[PDB]
Amino acid sequence: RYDSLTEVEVEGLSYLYNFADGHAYHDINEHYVDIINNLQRYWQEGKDHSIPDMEKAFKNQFAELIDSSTLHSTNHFSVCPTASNSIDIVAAWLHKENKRTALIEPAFDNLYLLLKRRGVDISAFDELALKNEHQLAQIVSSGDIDALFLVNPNNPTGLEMTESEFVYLVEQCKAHNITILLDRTFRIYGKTNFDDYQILEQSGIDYVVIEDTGKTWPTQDLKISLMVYSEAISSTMRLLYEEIFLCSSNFALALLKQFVAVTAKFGVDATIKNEVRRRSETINDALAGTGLKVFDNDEKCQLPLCWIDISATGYDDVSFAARLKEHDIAVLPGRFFYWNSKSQHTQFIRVSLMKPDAEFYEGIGKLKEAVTRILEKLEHH
Amino acid sequence: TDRYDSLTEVEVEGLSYLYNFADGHAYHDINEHYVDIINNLQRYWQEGKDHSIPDMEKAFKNQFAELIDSSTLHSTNHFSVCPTASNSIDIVAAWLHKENKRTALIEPAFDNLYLLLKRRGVDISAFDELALKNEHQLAQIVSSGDIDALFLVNPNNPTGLEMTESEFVYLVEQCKAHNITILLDRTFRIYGKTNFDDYQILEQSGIDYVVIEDTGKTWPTQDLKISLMVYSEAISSTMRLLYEEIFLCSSNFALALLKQFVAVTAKFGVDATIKNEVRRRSETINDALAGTGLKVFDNDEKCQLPLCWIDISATGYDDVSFAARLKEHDIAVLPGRFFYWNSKSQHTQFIRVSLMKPDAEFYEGIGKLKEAVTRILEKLE
Ligand SMILES: CC1=C(O)/C(=C\N=C(/CCCNC(=N)N)C(=O)O)C(COP(=O)(O)O)=CN1
Ligand SMILES: CC1=C(O)/C(=C\N=C(/CCCNC(=N)N)C(=O)O)C(COP(=O)(O)O)=CN1
Repeated sequence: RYDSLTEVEVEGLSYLYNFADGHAYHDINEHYVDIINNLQRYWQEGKDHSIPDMEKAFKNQFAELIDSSTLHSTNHFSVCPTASNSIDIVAAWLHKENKRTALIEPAFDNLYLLLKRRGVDISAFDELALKNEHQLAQIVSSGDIDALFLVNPNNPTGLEMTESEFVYLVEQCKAHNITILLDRTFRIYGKTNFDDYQILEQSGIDYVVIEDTGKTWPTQDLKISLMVYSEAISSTMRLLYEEIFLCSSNFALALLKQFVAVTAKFGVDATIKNEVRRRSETINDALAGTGLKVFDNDEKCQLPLCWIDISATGYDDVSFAARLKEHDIAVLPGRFFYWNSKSQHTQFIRVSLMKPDAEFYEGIGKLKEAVTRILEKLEHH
Repeated sequence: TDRYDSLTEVEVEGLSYLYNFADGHAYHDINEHYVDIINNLQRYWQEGKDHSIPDMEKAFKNQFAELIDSSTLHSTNHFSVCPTASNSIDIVAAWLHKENKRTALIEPAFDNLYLLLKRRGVDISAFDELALKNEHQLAQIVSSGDIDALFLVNPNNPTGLEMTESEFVYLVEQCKAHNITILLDRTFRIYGKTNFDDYQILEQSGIDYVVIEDTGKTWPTQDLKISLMVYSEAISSTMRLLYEEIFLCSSNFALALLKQFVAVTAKFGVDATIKNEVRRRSETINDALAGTGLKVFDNDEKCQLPLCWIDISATGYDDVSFAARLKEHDIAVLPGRFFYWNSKSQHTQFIRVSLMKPDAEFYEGIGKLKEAVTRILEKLE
């Protein structure tokens, strides 16, 4: 039995065709090439500027990309080397302030593990409550919770809140003095475009927002996670941050600031979303007619991953992933995302898209052949 | 608030001052031995792409084992790789709490070691750094039955206290005899004067241990760092579980870049690449403070850390007040009381001045520091 999704992902790192973890590792495209050709420029940029100036410069470049004037305005933020570090500091804050916390389900499981490790009193809430107004109202009205930890858009389902859904969420939390923790790790893949920072700040609620470069720009896990919070909790949030970190890397900030700038210059679609679409189509076309059904609906966004229903095969997720491993292919069994109800959700695997290009395409062809060979060996049984 | 609550808070404030001698992160200029690395950053970007994460983890660990000439470290696969040394300490603290280990922490110590253990809920007691050099005092500590784990820093920051081989062997013998777990922070290892194989001694003894390494105080890579966390076989499963709650991995680019810095240091020697410049800077600040009434902390048993620990008793000023006066002259130093994390009020007579700052800022700032010190003292008379 696996302890966690990360245990599976670590094992996957040793496989020929690794589709387990969702960290961005695709090849540098035509537009980002110039950045690698000029690494020395960003090394020099880091040397020539103060740590506070580089922090603000990256934050503001990101605010320009997502067109949030509210984020551009605020100085209440810190810079972590990883998004999991931002999540963990938030969990330390929730425990310190004694906030009973409802955590979205499904979720990448280390969100639950970090909250649990920090001593947070955790309960589950269905991601679909973000799209059902009175299901959400009952959750926040119960007097059972003081905070709501969500992921938007959500991993692995691509569930994404509309502007009106997000406004309703903030209004309900405001009326019940509920703190919102908002994990925006997959923001750039979303289909929506509204200023969620503006809605949060104008409401007056306490909140933390977590951003991440690591699922989006392929920088070999040299990452930046912005952790942004309301004025009223900034002193304590910053104190907890400083127990761990003095700062992140000025080199990493200068480098990632340019990745963000290039994405702004050529747009999201040409630099990120079109590639995700093409790789999505590759898997869909490969699995057509096999009985494996890619999860899809009208409302979801396209994450850098595919959520696949394998129920037609008669295997559960852990079983099927074990067979694929004998063919040098590593996938993520899906049950762990349903961290409060794993055994009711054993029919899915997750396959990540943003892998090294040659490995990815060769690997999907091997995956199609392995599925074929696995199912035909099952006809002989 | 009006006062300082942590060394990191003072260091953050110091980031905005013209002459910042506060934090101890390596920020000196790239010397002639390292310039070829920066001139060819693309080579290490490419190397990170060309190797799997586990194989680059091992390649860095092995290159470091070569530099420190430890066949034991070279042999072991029980280790994880963190982006910062603070992350490694935090995971160790989480392990101490999970395993219900009453922990004696060295005093003095850089204060976030104390803060992290306290934040994780560890049951903390202080022990005098001088116990490491007095056999009877250490034996009383481990045989009391009041502790289960001993957290030490060797060589110690800010005093430069360093264990001899026979002193280290005695420590391990005594902890073994009382089943005390050793947590060994070797952040400043490369500055020590000794050369023995501590990994061999720990492995041979059979005790439970974690060793923490760091590049950040030694090689100037703009806080793009690597921290090896190496541990005994018997605790490897649980240590790796806690690591994997927070990290999948660190950066392969970071590992490739830092591996070269290590390799070059091993090729040309730690004196030519590191220690010689440290000597020049220590002599520089020693000559500047001579005859001021400020007493540089010194003895014939310490090693030379990249920092200067200074008794300001003769000023009549306490450390925070004196640091406040220097700030008025655009000079940031570290008040020493927070290093005595269990007894701050009894140790207010020291400041710490870091040495490995950008070259022109350092030598110019020592001149400004001498002038500010002279002017502040003349006004008292
Ligand atoms: C919604 C969300 C995630 O899905 C997520 C991570 N997802 C992963 C790999 C996690 C690897 N394991 C770990 N970080 N302990 C995935 O494969 O989708 C993180 C943290 O990102 P970092 O791993 O710290 O860079 C934050 N929010
Ligand atoms: C013995 C030791 C230290 O002295 C130390 C840090 N010393 C510092 C700056 C710490 C800045 N603040 C922080 N990490 N929250 C000094 O100025 O000496 C660390 C952690 O290293 P990192 O800061 O995480 O890179 C581990 N072991």
